[PDB]
Amino acid sequence: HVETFAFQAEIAQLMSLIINTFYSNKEIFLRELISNSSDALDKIRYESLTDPSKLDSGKELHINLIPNKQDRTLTIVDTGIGMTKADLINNLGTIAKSGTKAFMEALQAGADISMIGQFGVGFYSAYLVAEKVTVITKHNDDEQYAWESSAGGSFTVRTDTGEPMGRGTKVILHLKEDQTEYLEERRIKEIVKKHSQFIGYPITLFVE
Ligand SMILES: COC(=O)c1c(C)n[nH]c1-c1ccno1
Ligand SMILES: CSc1nc(C)nc(N)n1
Ligand SMILES: [Mg+2]
Repeated sequence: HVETFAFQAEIAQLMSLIINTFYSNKEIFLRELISNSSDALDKIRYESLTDPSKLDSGKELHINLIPNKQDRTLTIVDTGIGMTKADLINNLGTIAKSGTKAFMEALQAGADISMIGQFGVGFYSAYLVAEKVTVITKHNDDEQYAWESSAGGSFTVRTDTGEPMGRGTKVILHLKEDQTEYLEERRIKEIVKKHSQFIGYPITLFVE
């Protein structure tokens, strides 16, 4: 039972700017996602200080980077707070709608694309490198869901029949054919050390 939702107008505009603009410096996509996982780990750590039962779905707080040349994907996996179904459909768009307008208004005035994080929309930097993004995510309060979009103004949501994951977010990045460099162990190490040396959680880079 796959449901299809149109992106709010503003967001669909952002996602295009990212997909079509000439920007050579695409590696920022990673520290954004990694940063995003970190914020998500942060939220659960804190919540669990008052509710130790919130960690009954996973005590380990970590980020994994999992490259896959075969199915041409880079995945960032976190055991963060994860996203309820309302997050995916309603909430995160409402935050991101203001987030975008600010980001966009700052783009003439001469800020660049790498400052996307300060505007609350780093997630979308994933489109600098991916042709389609899939998001597996599990919140304590809701069931497990698959979100997915290849942009073009729309995105789907479905309850997921995959491996259960206790709690977290997987972000599967289905890379564009000219972006397979973000699949290489040495290349990933370089961006992690360069942009994310001071993340507060173990980032394991998997090898093949
Ligand atoms: C996991 O991907 C996301 O976080 C997401 C979705 C599914 N919609 N909007 C957003 C978002 C994140 C940050 N700003 O927006
Ligand atoms: C609320 S959970 C979340 N959110 C984001 C933007 N990212 C991640 N990894 N998790
Ligand atoms: Mg591990």
